[PDB]
Amino acid sequence: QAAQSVDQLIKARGKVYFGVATDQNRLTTGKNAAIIQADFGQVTPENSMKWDATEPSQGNFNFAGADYLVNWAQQNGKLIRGHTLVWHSQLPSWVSSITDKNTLTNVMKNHITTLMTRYKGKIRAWDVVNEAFNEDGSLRQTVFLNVIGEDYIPIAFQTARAADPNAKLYINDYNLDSASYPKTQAIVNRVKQWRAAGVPIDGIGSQTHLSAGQGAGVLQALPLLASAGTPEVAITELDVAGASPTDYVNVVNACLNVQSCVGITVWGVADPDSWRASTTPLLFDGNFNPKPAYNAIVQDLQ
Repeated sequence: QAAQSVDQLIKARGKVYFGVATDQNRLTTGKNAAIIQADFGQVTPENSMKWDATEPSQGNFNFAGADYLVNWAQQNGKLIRGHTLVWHSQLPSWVSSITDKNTLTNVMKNHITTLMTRYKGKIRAWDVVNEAFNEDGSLRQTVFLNVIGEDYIPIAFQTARAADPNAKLYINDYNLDSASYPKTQAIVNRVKQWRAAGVPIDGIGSQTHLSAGQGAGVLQALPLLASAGTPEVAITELDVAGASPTDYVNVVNACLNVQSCVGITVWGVADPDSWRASTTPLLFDGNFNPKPAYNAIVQDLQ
């Protein structure tokens, strides 16, 4: 652990949290738990709340891993973001085999409702729909879009709101990191239109999986995302190839500059455990020591 907590410091600047992705396998090994306890204020399950983990056969739910994380978070005073309800990846074969609209609608609704009700009142925010857009701004042709149609997004959000009205409901995506990129503009336009139609979208989550030097563009992209008029935006899965302080400080400053940006989640603790480990993109190294980018964030926030 670092002696200076980025979560305490971002709270002192008026934000809600600075958090990290984790799960039982991380919490029981190394120094991950100690670092999260000391330095972070929020956790996102890396895998334990995805559809493959939680409903591997229809109506036969498995909550062991998810329960572990929620109970640990509650004992340790950390906020939770639930991740993720509707996504085309990590999706069991029994779901993608369904071709009937009524059947898939009911399965989707039941999956949403069951997960959200189990943890009712304990989850600050849910990524309800993940990675719904193509790069050109059209909607990604997934089993949900093909079988249910465009209405799957409204249905998912309305169902989620009913299941737990305490939670903030997010749409989450990647490559929303440049203001001039078509995906960025498209999600703004579609969210504006959905909310005008009464769909309960409380937040846009921007994953922010960056390459070196891309932090600068977030300074203009995040205000653009905020212009959709959602109550919140958040940086949800931050990592940066090369972990340059310059890129990390720019992303933090982008959130500081945007009033509706509630917080930042970094996508893991230590470099070797990153889903992109070959690019050493996190804030702690393989010996669990804070990297220059961690200290630069601390200095920026103080």
